[PDB]
Amino acid sequence: QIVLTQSPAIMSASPGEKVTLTCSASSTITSSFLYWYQQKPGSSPKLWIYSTSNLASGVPARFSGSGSGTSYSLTISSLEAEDGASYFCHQWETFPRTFGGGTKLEIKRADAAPTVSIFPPSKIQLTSGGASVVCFLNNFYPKDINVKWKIDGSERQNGVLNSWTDQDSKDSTYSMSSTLTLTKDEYERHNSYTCEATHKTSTSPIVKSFNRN
Amino acid sequence: QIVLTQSPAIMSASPGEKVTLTCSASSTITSSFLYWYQQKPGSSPKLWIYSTSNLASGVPARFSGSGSGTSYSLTISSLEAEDGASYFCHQWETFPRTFGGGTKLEIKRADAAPTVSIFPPSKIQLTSGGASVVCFLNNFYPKDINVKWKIDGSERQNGVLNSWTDQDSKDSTYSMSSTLTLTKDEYERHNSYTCEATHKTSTSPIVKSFNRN
Amino acid sequence: DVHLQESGPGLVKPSQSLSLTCYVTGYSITSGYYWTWIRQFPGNKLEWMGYISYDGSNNYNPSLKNRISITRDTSKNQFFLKLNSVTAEDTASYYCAAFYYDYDFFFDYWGQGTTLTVSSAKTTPPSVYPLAPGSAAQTNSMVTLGCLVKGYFPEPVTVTWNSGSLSSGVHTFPAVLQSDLYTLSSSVTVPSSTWPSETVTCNVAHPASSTKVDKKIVP
Amino acid sequence: DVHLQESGPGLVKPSQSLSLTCYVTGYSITSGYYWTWIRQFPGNKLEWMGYISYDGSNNYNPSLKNRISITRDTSKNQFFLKLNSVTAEDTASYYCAAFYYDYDFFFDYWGQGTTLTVSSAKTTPPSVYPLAPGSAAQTNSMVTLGCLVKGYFPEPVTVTWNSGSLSSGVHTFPAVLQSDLYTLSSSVTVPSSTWPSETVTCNVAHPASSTKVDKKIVPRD
Amino acid sequence: LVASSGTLEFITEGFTWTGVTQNGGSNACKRGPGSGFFSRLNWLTKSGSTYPVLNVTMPNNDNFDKLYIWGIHHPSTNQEQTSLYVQASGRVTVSTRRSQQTIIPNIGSRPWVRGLSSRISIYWTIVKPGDVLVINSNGNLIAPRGYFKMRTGKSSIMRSDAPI
Amino acid sequence: NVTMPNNDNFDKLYIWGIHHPSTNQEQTSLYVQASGRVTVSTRRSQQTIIPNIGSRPWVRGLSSRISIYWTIVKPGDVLVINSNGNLIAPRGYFKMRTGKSSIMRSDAPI
Ligand SMILES: *[C@@H]1O[C@H](CO)[C@@H](O[C@@H]2O[C@H](CO)[C@@H](O[C@@H]3O[C@H](CO)[C@@H](O)[C@H](O)[C@@H]3O)[C@H](O)[C@H]2NC(C)=O)[C@H](O)[C@H]1NC(C)=O
Ligand SMILES: *[C@@H]1O[C@H](CO)[C@@H](O[C@@H]2O[C@H](CO)[C@@H](O[C@@H]3O[C@H](CO)[C@@H](O)[C@H](O)[C@@H]3O)[C@H](O)[C@H]2NC(C)=O)[C@H](O)[C@H]1NC(C)=O
Repeated sequence: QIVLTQSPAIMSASPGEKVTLTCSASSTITSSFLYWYQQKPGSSPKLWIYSTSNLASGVPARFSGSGSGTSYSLTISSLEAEDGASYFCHQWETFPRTFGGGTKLEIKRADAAPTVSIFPPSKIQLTSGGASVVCFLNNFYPKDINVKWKIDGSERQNGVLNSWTDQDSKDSTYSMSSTLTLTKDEYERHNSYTCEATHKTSTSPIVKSFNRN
Repeated sequence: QIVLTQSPAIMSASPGEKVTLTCSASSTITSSFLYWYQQKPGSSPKLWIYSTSNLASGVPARFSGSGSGTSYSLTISSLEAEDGASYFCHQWETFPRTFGGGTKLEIKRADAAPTVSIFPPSKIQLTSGGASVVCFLNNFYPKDINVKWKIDGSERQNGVLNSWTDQDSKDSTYSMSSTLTLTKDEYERHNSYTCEATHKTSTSPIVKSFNRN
Repeated sequence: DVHLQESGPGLVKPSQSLSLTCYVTGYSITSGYYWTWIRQFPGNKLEWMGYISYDGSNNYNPSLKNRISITRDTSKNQFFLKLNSVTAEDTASYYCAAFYYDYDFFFDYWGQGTTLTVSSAKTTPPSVYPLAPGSAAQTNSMVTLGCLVKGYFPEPVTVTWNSGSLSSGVHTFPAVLQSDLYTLSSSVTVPSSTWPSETVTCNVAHPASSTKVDKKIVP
Repeated sequence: DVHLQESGPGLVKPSQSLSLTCYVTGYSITSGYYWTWIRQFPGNKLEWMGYISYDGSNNYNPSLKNRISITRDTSKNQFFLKLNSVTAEDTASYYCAAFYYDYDFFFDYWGQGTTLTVSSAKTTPPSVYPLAPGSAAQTNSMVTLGCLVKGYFPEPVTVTWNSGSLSSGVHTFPAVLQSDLYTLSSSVTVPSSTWPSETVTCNVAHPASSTKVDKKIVPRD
Repeated sequence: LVASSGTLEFITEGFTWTGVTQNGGSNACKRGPGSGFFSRLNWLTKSGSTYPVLNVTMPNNDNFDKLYIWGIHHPSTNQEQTSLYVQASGRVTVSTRRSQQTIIPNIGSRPWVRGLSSRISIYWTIVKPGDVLVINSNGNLIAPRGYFKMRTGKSSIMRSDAPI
Repeated sequence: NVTMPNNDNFDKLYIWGIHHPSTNQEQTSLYVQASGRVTVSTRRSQQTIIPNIGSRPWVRGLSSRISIYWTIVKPGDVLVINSNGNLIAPRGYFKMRTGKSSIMRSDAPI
């Protein structure tokens, strides 16, 4: 029943700032049964601090470590592209080992727009009664963007599906993916198929489809 | 204040000879403040002998070492392609640390010819007003060779620039490089462009250009 | 050091029994360390499932005893999981690890981890369709290629480029799930020019269905 | 990174001030060893510029003190070089290193080294044109390719092949200087046939001008 | 000898422990509220991602014998080392013009004492006036913060439960 | 791996040693192996030493040094030296008398 709650839960900063995650706790835990794990996507939690304030066999200096009562900490001298990840404070006081949520860490970078491209449903994909029209919106800033699928005309929901990805390695950018799936027939209905990327970047929604002669 | 002079300054020998470098010295140095460095192009002096006579962490057996008063030495059991480079005796007696010149060491091998090739100026290179016609003359023997740029007709200087390289790794060969630069126009003046490689190898100057279509 | 390898089915239907397995190598799981199982849910939430130390049949599971149940096989030097009757609530990433513990020191080992998916629906092969810009071009700079994976289940699949050689510039999104099937896309990007010429293909693999197929891109 | 890294500008105008830097990694330059700067001129002649041991602000420079002046930053564990007012005479390769010393022993560490150029010319990005045999062939054996770097300054630039994969059979010639610009060429050599098929590119790099660009040898058969 | 010297008067000379993390702390040697250590001792661990080789010289110019109390650390797991000292095998060396003694740590598993399963070995070196002390470790050094004065006098120590 | 037996009818005294370098490179430099090792034994004896690389104070120039050790082999026993570096081997044995001698620190003149 221990109750650990790391604070920002999801947050960002810049290459150089003094980042600081916290982690409360139902009851009190002795200053050597609390740890922190640094997990990146595709990995598995990697140990980062034992006994409340000691860095594991690899961790770089920028990472201080602290905590007393039912309240602990993390902290970074500066902040590096690299340091961008999620952290979980672990506890070992009482028997049902706990973790709580975690605090994700996006970083400060650019502010720049997407790079789009529209796609035609395969000859294969077609020969199946299916018509998948996918539109990529890569390496843009702010995780938030908004597309719109047109064809000949269209503003609201249709039959699209999207799935953004996590802040890139060295880009610390993002990419998203809308995909339009229709009946082979309903597709050979018109030959008008636009994708509308709307961003904080510019006011006029970078459009893409077949913008040429 | 204390000048060192290594003797051959530039010299050669063959794979198997007993090579021997010297190094004089303004005044006297105590047999343990004189060292030797083995530098190869693109590297940085690598230590080779300390205390006047002990090989440093790696040097191979074939290198003996010595030196007494104001005069020292080097020496090699045999001589391998590899050992081919330049050397500098260092001195640490008196405070203005010295080094003197060095004794280069070219090697012996074959007597063999170049392998030549002629090149057209880039579609790009062109689109800039420039016309660079480059001719390579690779891995031949004696560092001495003499090209002649022809075009339609030509024996003397024109607008060519060259730059040979140093004795290769395992080839102990050389390569050179003339390069013809002209005005896009003056290049689109004729369509004849021969490069003439002349060597100790054969009497008839290995020509290359467009000896076919 | 010590090594640990998860193991078991990629899925099961709500109710049967789950039965993971970890293979340790470099330490008699009877010589110290608390061999545990830890999993995290789709939401990325680490939840401690319990252990079994050198202490023997101790286990000393969590607060979901009801079924988290563990074993060890000193001969084969390996330990296991059960979890009995499972739901869809139980679908997640199952990991096994060992911890050290000291009052002044701590130190663990984990594992590649195995994905289990608890659902009714059936293991069902995916189909791969290539994404080329074909028709209209609009370039004079870097080009982008696709290649999408649709209609598959149970997770997970793995996508590449020319056998992994094309690493940089590719974004493989998170498959999106709909009515018992997954559908994802990858997003390579070769030089402004360099491609038409060069051969470029994605390599799709679905362990689940023994499916390994590539689909070279062309205009 | 875990030894010595030189650093600083690729150039400066005769008279200003040069300011090198060495980043040591693995030893408190306050724990023994004499951290020195050594440079060799175009003619390939190593010259002892001086030091500064653990002994602190000692420096114990050479016989050209007038300007050779050294510093250390214990905190960052790094030491520097000044040389003050410089001429063109002073243009060369600057190396930093550490020596051991013992009457019966000696042992050193050096560095990739930095090239500084003293001139008043303007740093200027290079252009990369590719050398293919296109037109006429004349083969039935190994083929050779080019790729040349023209119109760049201050030195230096680095050339390669398919990201360094093609190491053997390539010659990169000494860039030739003319009217404030260098122009060099590299010379790869793939198998008799094996090429047209396989992709092949040279990777050109000009630190001095943050220029990094490659140009695949577009077969022009 | 400490008994016969009869004085724990400590000079606190300062070393330059550049490139490692000073002032250690164990939950078994706590100082009031949290972790702590031995008053007269300094516990060094990695810098951030490493442990350089330490080479500190501390001469003795006073006219009296100086007594140095230092030691080495013994981890429990081959990884506990890695964890702390980077190098997989420590090394400590304390010498003078006439002295010299070198220790290597033993990695292992001792019984559980006050939480900890690893421990430390305490050593001593005295340097006579007109001689220097030198420490050279590449791991596990539990360095000293200074020297204890050395008296000759007429003192001793006794085990006794008699009340004064 | 050397062996040197004792056939004579008297106790032989061997004085040998091992060398400790200043840097992990002064070893490499001199003994190749990154970690010396010396062993001197007999049928009843045996003693092995491993060098402690490091920095001793500057003495007579040198910052490294040697560790002196001794081994006596009783008649009808063999001596065995086995080092892979840093061995400062001996050139022979000293004779061993029993007699009535000693040593004294004194400045008085004879
Ligand atoms: C090698 O084996 C020994 C004993 O087999 C290990 O020591 C034991 O370590 C455990 C923790 O790993 C200690 O357990 C704790 O004991 C206390 C005291 O009774 C209890 O309050 C705790 O809840 C927990 O049970 C145990 O004290 C300790 N036993 C002894 C006597 O040493 C040692 O850690 C093993 N080392 C490795 C690397 O496997
Ligand atoms: C470890 O540290 C010690 C001291 O910090 C280093 O020893 C010092 O080494 C230098 C040369 O490397 C010796 O310098 C010479 O001293 C004489 C004596 O006055 C002087 O005539 C010479 O011109 C020169 O300055 C110095 O004596 C010596 N000091 C002592 C007490 O040892 C040692 O070399 C360091 N080891 C490493 C590998 O860093």
